[PDB]
Amino acid sequence: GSDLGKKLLEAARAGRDDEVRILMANGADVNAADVVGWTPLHLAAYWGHLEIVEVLLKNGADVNAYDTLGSTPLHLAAHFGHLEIVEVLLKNGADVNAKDDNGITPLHLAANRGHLEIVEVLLKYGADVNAQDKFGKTAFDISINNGNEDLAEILQ
Amino acid sequence: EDTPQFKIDIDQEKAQALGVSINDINTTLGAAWGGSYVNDFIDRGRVK
Amino acid sequence: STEEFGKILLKVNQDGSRVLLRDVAKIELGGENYDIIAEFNGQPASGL
Repeated sequence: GSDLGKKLLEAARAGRDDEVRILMANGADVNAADVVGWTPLHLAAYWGHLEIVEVLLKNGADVNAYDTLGSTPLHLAAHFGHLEIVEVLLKNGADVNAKDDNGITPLHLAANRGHLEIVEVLLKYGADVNAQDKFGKTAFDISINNGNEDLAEILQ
Repeated sequence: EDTPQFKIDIDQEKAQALGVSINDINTTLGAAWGGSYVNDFIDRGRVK
Repeated sequence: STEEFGKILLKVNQDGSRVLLRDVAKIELGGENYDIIAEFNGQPASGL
């Protein structure tokens, strides 16, 4: 990578909007990835930094960038209950049916943590409700196992 | 500061379906990757 | 949480139906013992 690529990964994670702003002006690599394959957008999505997610996507960040285990920023945002970021990523063309190495989708992760608003947004953008993981489990199979009767009704 | 760590989930249903005990799984992972202190031996008159 | 304890897989039946711990037991967050109950001027209380 590069020196500024490291500072952007740190700034994006930390939630330092002003530092990200200056780094985007100076031309810090938006596609800079750490050893596990996490871009600044991965980190911003994980820690729930909405403005940085939007600024990175404006500066040509790969919305469908995946780590060394095949997980995308939408996977992270959907799993940790960041509703606004999930909407932004999906508007900027995030693959709603993105499968990691385990066959897990953003819908599976949202269903597992009982993020009802996010599950509805994924279904609104055409989330495959019948999509199975490596163990042949759907988002509905997770809801009945978790005992989330509200979520199970949405997924029908 | 927080660092990236490799989270692995054992599927309890799949383990029970294949007839694989969780003790054997967690021992295999723990012993191999982490290392396991089994017992003591005597090297030139010193317990080690 | 009680939710995580509830979905502990005890066994999978021959047809593939799962027996969870919440199917054979009620799971709540309650006292180690239910022997000691205190009141201050008639109202609910604890203390040291």
